[PDB]
Formats: sequence, structure tokens, C-alpha cells
Amino acid sequence: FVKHKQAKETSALTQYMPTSQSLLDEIKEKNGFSWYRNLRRLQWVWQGVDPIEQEQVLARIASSKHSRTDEQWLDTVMGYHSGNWAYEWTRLGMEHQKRAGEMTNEAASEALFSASLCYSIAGYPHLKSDNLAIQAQVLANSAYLEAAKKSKYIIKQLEIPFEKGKITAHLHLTNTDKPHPVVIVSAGLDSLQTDMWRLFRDHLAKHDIAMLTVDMPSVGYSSKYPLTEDYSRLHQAVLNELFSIPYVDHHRVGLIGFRFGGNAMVRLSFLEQEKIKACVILGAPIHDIFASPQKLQQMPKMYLDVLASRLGKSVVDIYSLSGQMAAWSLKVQGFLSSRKTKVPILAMSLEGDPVSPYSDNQMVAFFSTYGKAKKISSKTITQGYEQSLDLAIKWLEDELLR
Ligand SMILES: CCCCCC(=O)O
Repeated sequence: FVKHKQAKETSALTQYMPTSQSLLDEIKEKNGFSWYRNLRRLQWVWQGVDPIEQEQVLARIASSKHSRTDEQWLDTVMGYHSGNWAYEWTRLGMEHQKRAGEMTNEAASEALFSASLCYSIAGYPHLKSDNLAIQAQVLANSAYLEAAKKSKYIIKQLEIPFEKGKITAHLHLTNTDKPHPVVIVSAGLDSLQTDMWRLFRDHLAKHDIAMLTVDMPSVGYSSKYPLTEDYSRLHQAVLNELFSIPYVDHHRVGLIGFRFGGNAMVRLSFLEQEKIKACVILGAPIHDIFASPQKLQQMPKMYLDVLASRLGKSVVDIYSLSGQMAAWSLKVQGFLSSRKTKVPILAMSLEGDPVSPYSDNQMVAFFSTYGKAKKISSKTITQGYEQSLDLAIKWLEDELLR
């Protein structure tokens, strides 16, 4: 970080054509949002951030008197110091990493996992040219392995050759007493694979289900793998690799996919109908948004910035970008027309998720044998997350521990 005291601020990184800058101004004026980033308060708490410390972090960010790229956007304090998003979140990470040295075992481990998450959030949404975020992502990764090393649970980092690079994946096991059923898990384009420790700790592990995390192409450890129309590519290779991994029962493999991670799992559940025993997706952009250019052009700048990054765009034309993403729809690709899959897929999203409509999940569910879509209604978002996850583990319990 010392080399990055004056690093270029996140919201200013992505270059847009002047006609596209004019569209961004329209969007910003119409939505009037107080933050550049889409704030995921409830998601981050669900993942393990303490609500009180998160508010303290967000308050120091929003209260700052330091100069912002755009004063409308509270999280755009420029440079690595008080008020900066990366700076303030990394501070919380370092505080966990401090408490970790004065704990041992089952607390030290958990403190480091907490730290990892804070560092990941510090880098969110992980724009590729973001110097502060790159460093945050390094800390996120080193903290995860240090937590893993301290845990009573077993976490192995695998490197699986594929196309002259290696796919980096994390295998979480309760033990190695016998080969265990396993779920391959991927989150969306602005998460890191290390952001799902509680999925394993609080849910999968209680059933001795191993968790194997993977980054989608262009994301995290898979940054060097271009996001193409065959975006399930890396998961298929990781699936084919499970035969050589004796710690897992390759006859009992499932898939969990959040956001765009969900598209890849569905894709895979049509491609490998014998090897995949169960699939569950939450909040996946199956078709609707991808196929709506007019909706893509009206998205907050943070989403367009993430898209430009993952697609390796140097300079962005929004109209062109919006037209290009249609190819990512699983309907446009032909997976949702006639062919059924033997894989039972449970497909959920929260009520009124504009990224994942019930209609999207209904499509998927129909083309799955013993499949099922759900529109999760709840009073709070946390309750929706928790219901969804309870339904997920039951599905995996029923189909994987069969
Ligand atoms: C805006 C929809 C595209 C991104 C979905 C994701 O976060 O994975």
C-alpha cells in the first residue's frame, strides 16, 4: 500500500467514450444514489461481517471531509487514507488480523476468516486496474490460507492445469476419514471465491459435504481466463479433475451457483448430466437482464465498470457493451428450449430481484427432471437469504447424501 498513497480512485478508473460518459451522467442524475458501489450490507453480514463494525467502517467513509471523485458518491474519497473505501475496510481487516494473534485455534482461525472477508470487501468490486483493490485481494488471499492453516477443518488449494494456465480452487473438507460428497461452488462477477467460508462452516460441513470453490473466468484466480460464451469451461475441467482427487467421492458431486456463478452451474448441469447429481442456484441472471439492452444501459456505473473489467475492455461504449451481453443468456445459447436434464436443479431468487426474475428461474426449473423454481418472499432480506440457503442444503441433503 505504501507505494499507493495517491492511487487512482475506483470510480474514475474505467475509461468511457464521451457519448457514453453523457449516458452515465443521465443515469447518475436519474437514480441519485449516495454511493458509487452497490452496498451489500445484509450480504456482507450474512457472509460474516459484524453489523456494528461495518457501520463504524461505513460511517468513517461517509463522514469523511477528504476530497471525493464525486461528492454525491460517499465512497469515492481519493487516495489511500482516512475516508477511502479500501483504506477503511483494510483497517477493519487488520484489526481482526491483530485479534487473531491473541487468540488460538478455533478463534484465531475465525478471526482470520473475518479478516479475509474485510479485505475482499476492501477490494470490491475488484476492478482490474484498481491498485488498492489488487493489494486488498492479496491480503484477502493470504488471510484465507492463514485461517485455513489454523482451522480444525481441512482446506487444500488445488492447481489444475487447463489451457497453459492453472485453475486455482479451494477444497474444504471436514476430515479425510473417507471420501466425502462435494459441491463445486461459484459466486458472481464481483465476489472472490474466498467469500463463502460460512457456506461451508455453518451449512455444508454439518453434513460432511466438502466445498470446492472456483472463480468464474476473468474473476480472481481465474483472471487470466477470458470470459467467453463457454463460461462453464473451468468448472467442467475442475469436474473432470475430481476423478484424480481421492479426498472426494466423484460419484456424489453437486453444484451451488450465486449470481452469474449460477449460469455456469446450469450450463454445466446440461453438459454433464451423469457426473452432476444436483444443482442449486440463487439470484442467477439466466436470461432476462442479459437480453434487455435498454435495461443494461440504465444500470448504475458500478455494474458497467465491473462488466468492462471482466471483459477486458480498454475503453467502454455502453451501447456496444449492452448489445454484446445478450450472448450470455442460457436461452439465447439454446439450453432452455427443448432438452431436459436428469440433474434436479433448484432455482431460487428473492422476490423482485430485477437481476433474477421468477420467470428466469421458472425456465430453468421446467427443463430439469424433478427441478423446481422458487420466488422467495420474506419480511427481511436476511430471512430471504437464510430461507434460500436452508432450501439449498435440503436439496443437497436429498440428492447428494442419497
Ligand atoms: C448485472 C448482472 C451481471 C452480473 C451478475 C453477477 O454479479 O454475477
